[PDB]
Amino acid sequence: GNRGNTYQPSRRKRVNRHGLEKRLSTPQGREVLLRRLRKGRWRITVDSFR
Amino acid sequence: APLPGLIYWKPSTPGTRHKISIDYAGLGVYTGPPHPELSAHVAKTGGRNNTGRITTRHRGGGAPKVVRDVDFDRQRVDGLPGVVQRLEADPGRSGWLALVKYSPEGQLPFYRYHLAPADVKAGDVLMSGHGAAIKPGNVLTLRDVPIGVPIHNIELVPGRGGQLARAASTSAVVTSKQDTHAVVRLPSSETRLIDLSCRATVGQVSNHLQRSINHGKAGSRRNLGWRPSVRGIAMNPIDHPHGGKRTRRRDASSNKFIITRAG
RNA sequence: CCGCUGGGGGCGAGUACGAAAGGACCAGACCCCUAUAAACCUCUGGUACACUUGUUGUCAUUUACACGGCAUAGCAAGAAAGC
RNA sequence: GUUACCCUGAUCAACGGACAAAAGCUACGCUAGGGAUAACAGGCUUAUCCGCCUUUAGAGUUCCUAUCGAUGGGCGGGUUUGGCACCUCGAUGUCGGAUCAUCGCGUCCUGUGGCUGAAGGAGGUCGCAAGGGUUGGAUUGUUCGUCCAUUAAAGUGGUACGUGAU
RNA sequence: UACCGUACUGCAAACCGACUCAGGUGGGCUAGUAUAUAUACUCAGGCCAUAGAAUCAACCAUGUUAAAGGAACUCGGCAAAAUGCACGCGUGACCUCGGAGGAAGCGUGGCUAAAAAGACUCAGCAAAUAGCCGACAGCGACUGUUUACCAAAAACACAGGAUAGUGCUAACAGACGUAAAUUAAGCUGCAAAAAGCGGUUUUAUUUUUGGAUGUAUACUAUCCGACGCCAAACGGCGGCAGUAACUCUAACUGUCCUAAGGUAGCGAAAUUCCUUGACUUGUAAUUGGCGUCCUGCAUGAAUGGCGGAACGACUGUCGGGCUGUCUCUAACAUGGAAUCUGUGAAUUUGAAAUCUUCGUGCAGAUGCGAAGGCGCUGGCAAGGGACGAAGAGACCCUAUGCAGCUUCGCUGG
Ligand SMILES: [Mg+2]
Ligand SMILES: [Mg+2]
Ligand SMILES: [Mg+2]
Ligand SMILES: [Mg+2]
Ligand SMILES: [Mg+2]
Ligand SMILES: [Mg+2]
Ligand SMILES: [Mg+2]
Ligand SMILES: [Mg+2]
Ligand SMILES: [Mg+2]
Ligand SMILES: [Mg+2]
Ligand SMILES: [Mg+2]
Ligand SMILES: [Mg+2]
Ligand SMILES: [Mg+2]
Ligand SMILES: [Mg+2]
Ligand SMILES: [Mg+2]
Ligand SMILES: [Mg+2]
Ligand SMILES: [Mg+2]
Ligand SMILES: [Mg+2]
Ligand SMILES: [Mg+2]
Ligand SMILES: [Mg+2]
Ligand SMILES: [Mg+2]
Ligand SMILES: [Mg+2]
Ligand SMILES: [Mg+2]
Ligand SMILES: [Mg+2]
Repeated sequence: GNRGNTYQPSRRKRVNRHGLEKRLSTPQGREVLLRRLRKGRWRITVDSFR
Repeated sequence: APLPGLIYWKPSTPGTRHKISIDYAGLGVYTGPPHPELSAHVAKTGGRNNTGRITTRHRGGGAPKVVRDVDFDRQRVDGLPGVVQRLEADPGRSGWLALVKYSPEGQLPFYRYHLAPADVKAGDVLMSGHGAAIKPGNVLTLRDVPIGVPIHNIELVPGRGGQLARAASTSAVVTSKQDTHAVVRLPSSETRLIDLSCRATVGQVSNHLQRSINHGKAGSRRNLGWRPSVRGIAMNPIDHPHGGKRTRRRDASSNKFIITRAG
């Protein structure tokens, strides 16, 4: 068994885990977003776009 | 001693070598899926509560769970002649049910599931009430049943339905008649005092062959939703400390109703 | 400066000896073997993949004549140089 | 109650007497160090070991010295078992054989000389000599050991009890 | 009859692995000989770009062949070799009657023949694909599961059995500061000029975690692990010194602390120090097996005792066949290595212009002393040394050291 390939990509799972709405659904996710804002990150979440 | 309604599997391979299964020719009318409005399709649980962690262990997997609406009170079918159409075998209970069709005068005929006593032949008519018969499958009040005749599906508080003696091939016996108490021997050799307004389905529950059945292999009991157990001494001390205590809640409100314990 | 010259059994001797059975020192040389070392392919064998013969399946083959590809050199047998 | 004086009270015995009280395991272990503390072995020693004697009382059908050594006394080696902990823990293959080696002689054979209780044979020692030879495998993880049967013989050691950057 | 997707790639040079990475990645469609999606050659279609060029190094990897032998090799036939297929015969013990079993072992095969037969070939399962077999034991009933990255097993599980708890708002396992929201019917009641607000019982809809829309033939926990034949709670089950017409066992009696001193049926056994246990066989030679015997350092009905069919990528042994494992290696094939051209790292490194022996020495010296040797520098090889390199943890000891686990260590609601 060769390791190293733990990242199996999937857009549904990526948006459903680290998206905006699961971050906003819980209070501590909202303080995660708030300290992302206080640090000054250009990308707030993995699914943000314009 | 060969019992009539068991399929004795020949020892063709290991696994079917020591396997005994119930014949569905003794119960000839089991054939057919569960009735489409008396049954639903609920998801299996796996032994996990609303939190999602395991509360009951060694459970999970198997056939899709189908639940059946069994009427354990027979309160709204009192005084109604119900002809038993067929007997059905549910995997969720040890004893098997009986489909009964009631035809009331002002309403269209409907079907209900009740537990099957020993004398149901898919042709009998069941009746429930103060004036009901003493033939098996009738629901009578505890005052109207005799002393020493076997009874099943007993209630504890009236209006709730039958909760006692309802497994396969089990029955209860009334031995005494105290005006509001009626001492009854529960199937564990325990005497309990049950109120006379409670009801008893007279007869004896079917599926006596349940004791003689033998799943010959791990898979046939695993396919019923029973995941394998692990012995306590097979672990490290963090998981279990390997490698005579009565646990009933004392000072309970039900001590007043029991004369002797489970013997 | 390196390597460095090994032995055993016969013949010598049915013997000098020795009542007698029982049998040598000499290896001095000849005959056999066996090592070790150094070569060589003359013999005997092994191998030999652009050699010769036979054959199976299949693809090509306006002849399912000959020839060609692949299947471990397809397989099997027999070979000369070289080793 | 506060303060002094006169006094008392622990096998506080871990006896200059831990903060109340008070046991283990780690072959699952983790960290920091130590060659300041051991094992695998190199260094020092030689009690135990092994060779050389000396005294040699005696045995040897007699007779100490063909041959053996009883008791004491020593000299040499560190290949036995030990003693020390001097060297490496910023971790270093030994307790095996498979291949391939080199050296010493305290020589098993081959080459040889003396004493022989020496019929030459066949032996026992003792003196010189290390050129090259010491093979089979069945059984044991055994370097220990037998016993199958052949040879002239089936040597004992230094080799970090030779040899895993083969 | 709008909006979004439509390029390209998709067993891969475009995804997941730091890479143009020998790894991992789902579904569907398909031609002939031919017969199965297996096997050999081929259709449609695709490919022969990512180092090239010759040649006889040694050596390494992977194979072919090998005279006479044949496990003699080795801890151990490990690894190779060998049987490998459809039609016929046949076909053991033991056994849960199913199996063992494809037991073992012996014939018959391509090609031509509108056909009673034949040809020649060394060879007709002709090339490729398709079990080595038998016997004695040990352990585990079986198929399965198990340490991703050194262990697939005798470990775990298993069907079954035994025990203990559980009478239902069950036990057991979890959330914890405590469960209630909206109508309806009935019985009502208060002062009162023709109506309002209440109290109580029942019912309806919700909301009320698994076990369970289950209920002592059911659920949970523990132990043994099928089936067959004769305190199933932790867990064991002693000594002293003598008594049977020749030596020697101690059967019944005599004693001491003591819960009790281990039955028919076991034993140098997974486990017995003496040890190469005496005994038979096994081999020419046996310390590792098999079957007896007794002298049980330190065995034994629930730590389950007594053996069995079938099963096992489990363990120890014997025969047949087979062959380079071996006696003892040789030739050949493919691909590295060696030569050339092109691309082009890393481990390591106080500075070096780094000889041998003996001695000395922080006790094994390239560097010190004495003596000697040596034109200089490389390629291709072998690795004895540089206490080669690779980890400031293999083992031991220490710390005001940590960590987890255990308990008749201490203290706590
Ligand atoms: Mg895989
Ligand atoms: Mg990653
Ligand atoms: Mg020639
Ligand atoms: Mg030729
Ligand atoms: Mg072609
Ligand atoms: Mg050559
Ligand atoms: Mg102290
Ligand atoms: Mg203290
Ligand atoms: Mg030492
Ligand atoms: Mg692939
Ligand atoms: Mg990688
Ligand atoms: Mg790839
Ligand atoms: Mg092809
Ligand atoms: Mg190319
Ligand atoms: Mg031959
Ligand atoms: Mg063939
Ligand atoms: Mg199978
Ligand atoms: Mg298995
Ligand atoms: Mg019970
Ligand atoms: Mg090449
Ligand atoms: Mg020196
Ligand atoms: Mg040179
Ligand atoms: Mg070189
Ligand atoms: Mg300390």
